[PDB]
Amino acid sequence: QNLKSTDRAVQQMLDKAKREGIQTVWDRYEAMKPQCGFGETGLCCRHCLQGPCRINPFGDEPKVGICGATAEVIVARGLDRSIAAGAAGHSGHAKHLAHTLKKAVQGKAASYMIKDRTKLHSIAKRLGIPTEGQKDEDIALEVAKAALADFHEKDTPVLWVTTVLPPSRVKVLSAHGLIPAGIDHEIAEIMHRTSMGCDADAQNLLLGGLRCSLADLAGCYMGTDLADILFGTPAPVVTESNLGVLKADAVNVAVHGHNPVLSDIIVSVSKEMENEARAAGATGINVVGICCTGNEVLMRHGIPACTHSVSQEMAMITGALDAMILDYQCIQPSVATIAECTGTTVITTMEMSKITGATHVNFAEEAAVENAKQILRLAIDTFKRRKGKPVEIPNIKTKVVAGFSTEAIINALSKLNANDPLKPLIDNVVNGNIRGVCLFAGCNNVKVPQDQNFTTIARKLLKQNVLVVATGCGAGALMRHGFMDPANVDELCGDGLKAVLTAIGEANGLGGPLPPVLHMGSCVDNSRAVALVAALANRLGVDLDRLPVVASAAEAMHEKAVAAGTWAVTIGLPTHIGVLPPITGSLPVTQILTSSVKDITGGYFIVELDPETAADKLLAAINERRAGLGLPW
Amino acid sequence: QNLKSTDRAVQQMLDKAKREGIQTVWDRYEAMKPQCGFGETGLCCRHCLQGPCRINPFGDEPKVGICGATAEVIVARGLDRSIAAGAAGHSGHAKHLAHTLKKAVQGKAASYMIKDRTKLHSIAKRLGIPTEGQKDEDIALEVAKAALADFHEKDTPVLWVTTVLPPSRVKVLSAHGLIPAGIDHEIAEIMHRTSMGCDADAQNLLLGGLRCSLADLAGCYMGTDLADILFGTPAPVVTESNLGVLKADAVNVAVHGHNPVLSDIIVSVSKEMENEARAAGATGINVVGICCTGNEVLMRHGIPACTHSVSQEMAMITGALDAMILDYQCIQPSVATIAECTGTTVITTMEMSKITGATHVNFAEEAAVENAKQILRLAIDTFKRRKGKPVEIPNIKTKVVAGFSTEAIINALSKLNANDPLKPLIDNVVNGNIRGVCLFAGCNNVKVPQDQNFTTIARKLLKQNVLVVATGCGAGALMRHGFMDPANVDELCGDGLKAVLTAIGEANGLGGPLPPVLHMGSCVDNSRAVALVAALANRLGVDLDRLPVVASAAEAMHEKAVAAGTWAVTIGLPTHIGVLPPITGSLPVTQILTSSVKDITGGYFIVELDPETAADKLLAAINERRAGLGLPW
Ligand code: SF4
Ligand code: SF4
Ligand code: FES
Ligand code: FES
Ligand SMILES: [Fe+2]
Ligand SMILES: [Fe+2]
Repeated sequence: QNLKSTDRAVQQMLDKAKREGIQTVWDRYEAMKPQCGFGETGLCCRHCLQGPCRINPFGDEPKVGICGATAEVIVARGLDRSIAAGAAGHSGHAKHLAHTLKKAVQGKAASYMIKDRTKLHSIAKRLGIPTEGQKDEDIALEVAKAALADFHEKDTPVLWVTTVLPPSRVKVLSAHGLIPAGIDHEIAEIMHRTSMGCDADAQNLLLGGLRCSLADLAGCYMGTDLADILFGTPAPVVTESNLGVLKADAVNVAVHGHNPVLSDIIVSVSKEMENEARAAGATGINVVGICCTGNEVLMRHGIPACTHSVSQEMAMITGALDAMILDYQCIQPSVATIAECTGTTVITTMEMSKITGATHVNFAEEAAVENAKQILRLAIDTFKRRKGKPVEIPNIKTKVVAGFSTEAIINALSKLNANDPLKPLIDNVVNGNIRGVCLFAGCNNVKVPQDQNFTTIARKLLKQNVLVVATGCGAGALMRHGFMDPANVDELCGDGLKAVLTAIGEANGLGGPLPPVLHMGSCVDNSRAVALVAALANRLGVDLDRLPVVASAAEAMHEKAVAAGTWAVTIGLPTHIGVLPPITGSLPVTQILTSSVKDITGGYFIVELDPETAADKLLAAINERRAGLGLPW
Repeated sequence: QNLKSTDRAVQQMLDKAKREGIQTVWDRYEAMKPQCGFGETGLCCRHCLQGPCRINPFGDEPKVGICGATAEVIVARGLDRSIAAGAAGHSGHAKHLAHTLKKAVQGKAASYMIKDRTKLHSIAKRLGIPTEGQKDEDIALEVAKAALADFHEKDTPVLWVTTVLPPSRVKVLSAHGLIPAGIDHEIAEIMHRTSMGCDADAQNLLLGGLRCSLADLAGCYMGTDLADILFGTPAPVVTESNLGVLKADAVNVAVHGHNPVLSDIIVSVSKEMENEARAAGATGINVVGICCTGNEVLMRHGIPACTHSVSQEMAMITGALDAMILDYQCIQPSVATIAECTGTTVITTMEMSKITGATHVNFAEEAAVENAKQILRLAIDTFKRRKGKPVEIPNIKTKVVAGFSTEAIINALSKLNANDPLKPLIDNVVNGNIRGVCLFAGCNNVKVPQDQNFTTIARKLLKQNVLVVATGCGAGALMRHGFMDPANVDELCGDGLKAVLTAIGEANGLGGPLPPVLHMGSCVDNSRAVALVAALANRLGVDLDRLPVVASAAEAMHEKAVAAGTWAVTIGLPTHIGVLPPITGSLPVTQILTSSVKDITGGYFIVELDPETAADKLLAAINERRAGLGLPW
């Protein structure tokens, strides 16, 4: 089972699933092999009913699509559509939150409110919305209206791009025509230009993709901003992760999907319903997290993380998961059929994301508490049905310190330099105690033994004194292997990095260091890493493409991960991807994405499936940035 | 060559292309056979980097996608993305026109103006924009602002849906949640819900597709509305079609693509540059049309149509095409490589639609005349280079009467009943002189011998007294085979239909009948057919799903054609498609689209590749509607 997942709790459940004849994502992968090479390489097009068209990577015909579309056009159009789909997932997420904030301050959704006034006012100031002499509710209405306005064309560009990057970076992007005009505007323009008989020049197509990736960045940053207003900016928390956070004697409820509008209410209502659960014979309601909505409630409330991404079905295989409460994105639809065998009640809540065979409970912001109680009562009913049944919860968990929003990191650093909090970090970059910064982001992928690339690469970078931050299921991978437990600093970290983590931790009243990896939150919270790096750039007076900062989507899967990798390149970062995107069928497209884009944005993709090699390439990229700043390395 | 195209001019150029070793779309199709059956059936998914996933239509594994996505989910998600892509092509087209009208009335683009005041005021009234006491420029600014506002969420739904269909139809659609909230909003929501781990219920997915198809309808109707304001509502015109409209001694300039913002200016400037062309040794500039932008200038100015859709490369093979002026959509990118062999200058004009190897001339509305002159001078240069070269223009053309906007049809009918113009048409439906109405729409497709389905089906329907209207390349197919020449009424039409066409034609001062088929314009002008049918519904006090009206996308190709077929079903029409869409790998999806959707919208798809059978099925659908109105048939 170690060839499927490096997580020992997942291995234990894979053995149980095999014993019980329950098909898993890994079994479905094996049944798909060998996968289509035209699709793997990007050399397939279905954009009109004359298709499907394919192109042989090498040899004889077919060499070109029926309409004359070349390999480079086909590959670029496919990639662009993936970027647009990822941007669309962040459009829905951020829009959901914008509408919730508007309803909250218009008196239409009393379960929601402004929890972080300071964040509200700082966002308003960043957008140019006046705050002096204004009620918070009116400031928030203006912020919500601004968020919604960034979805369409108007007299300004997308402000959740132009107000969040350094002016020098905005100027570079504007000179190449890459600033988005509107989030949904760019998504639609991609779908248009990639349709049959439209854009058919690889460079032109890929420039469009870069622009649409910035629409994805805007949606991410908007999502984080609005969630912090509504639910609070994260500060340091301690919790646990992995399947052992489930409790045989509790009603175990997983929140799974993405948006805190749902999960945050589940958390608060679950606390109100403790006695109702105890009347059913449980100890209480044990809310646990899967995927990004799990990360959201982990960061804000210390809700323990059950599992992530590719291994999500394993939480059900324990037999102890009473409900899985879903909103949208990254939910394997297999969960609805596995529920029949495992006893779990799978509940969908959003009109645009239903799964055949699941129970649907509409969740309206206006009736959030009422709807949450309905959902949780189904969970209590399900717990009652498993009275007396044996369960198999692996006794496996790790300690997780998290909650490192950018505000939290700045505050922690401020204990070393109150009026110039970024300077202690920069001081240690300059003196070599911190070699550089690496963001781990994105998914697991069934093609890669689960977590193997994240942990192999992180280990090498930490030994070389790289400050490692993580989001999404990259944070999930690292937390489940102990990388968020400060007890592992001595084993994992180079001496310079250990000295920095220790100095910061002791100045914040811990008697111990910060953890080896800083968890910066969910996938939308990749925007927090952008905020940190942009702040560093501004303090140094340079653009992001001069900073010793890199990113790694080491086990990427979702279209959202493709979009995020692309905006990482667009804002100026060397960006590793550890699975093959469908570009290898075009050398010209591959050369643009891995090389000549450096001349446009200063960033570039590093496609490398071997994680030891990827770590070396990421270190080389960091050290080249160090050299360009005249620093030793 | 008759197995490739039924057009004899195309056959002649296919022989020339073969002689000269020039590869065509048909050669590229042959080189693609056998095409992938997973793609043909819809049983392929590339929506994440764990793919590609496929499902065997029958037999053993694979049976399910890696994430658990079933065949019905995979098929529905693919179809939804196609609908969204078609909607996006109409979003770009309509948006282009909205921005042009706004610039025109803000004094920023003096080459554009309000040409149709009556249309402007009627649209304003339909939208609820006040006109009394307002300057035309302010009314137009309001209309342009309303058009742009329908792209995003606001306090009203998409008004280019809700104000153009009968209230009873709006009520049916609203009850099922199918009214779009915003054009680009729906496109993005499709891309979100179809991304990995989101919507995974076939009915839910397909309802989303129906809603997005209405966003496409809105874009079409907006495009027609705005183009009529700016360039004039069509009235009856006479011209010619097919390759013989090219002239060896003229500078032959094809306008190709979609938007009249470009082609309409080409037409007017070309007239201004006659002497400059005569100084180059030509007789003048001969502007000819390809595809929809050709239809636009045919309908408004009688510009002759050269060719359409699948046969577009053949215009170049004559050797006499000096320039091909492109904007976007349905342009085979092969044209840029064929240009090298044929001498043609291929010119792109839009930033989002470039073709490697073509010359790009930006075309800004603000500098339209200047840019048109630059483009046309390249065409004159190219004509000079072919002095003395032999050309082979097939001496083949047809006569085409066209320009039947809905306003033109109503005006023509008004000569028989001034205050109740639709009544003479309804009278003849009731008495059986007109059996029903069929709209032919959409593309040619290399899989179908060019025009064979359109002409075979049209012949059978006309003999059975069906009033036939046509748009796009369906109009192109019918015009190139004589169906728009009133001289063919006696041969083609049943006695009842002939009597009606004759009565209307003679009352409009022609001494002869209307043509056998009424050309209602470009693909966006499918919206004109909607306007006519909605007006008939309103005059009869019934919904469109009770009218004896059907549609046929007999040789469909583009994602736009899939979107149009879907909104035809959604508004209540039996809708034939003559090529296989990628749905046959899911029986549940096929059953929804061809049967159970009848219970939601009253429309349904008729998938039928044999055109004689398709004609019988369309007649059965018409006659069933007749029976439901208590009429003989
Ligand atoms: S767009 Fe071109 S390449 Fe793609 S399916 Fe259609 S004919 Fe083939
Ligand atoms: S979304 Fe599901 S079915 Fe599609 S490629 Fe990814 S794993 Fe396969
Ligand atoms: S041929 Fe396999 S992905 Fe299309
Ligand atoms: S397997 Fe051929 S279209 Fe994907
Ligand atoms: Fe996520
Ligand atoms: Fe068209």
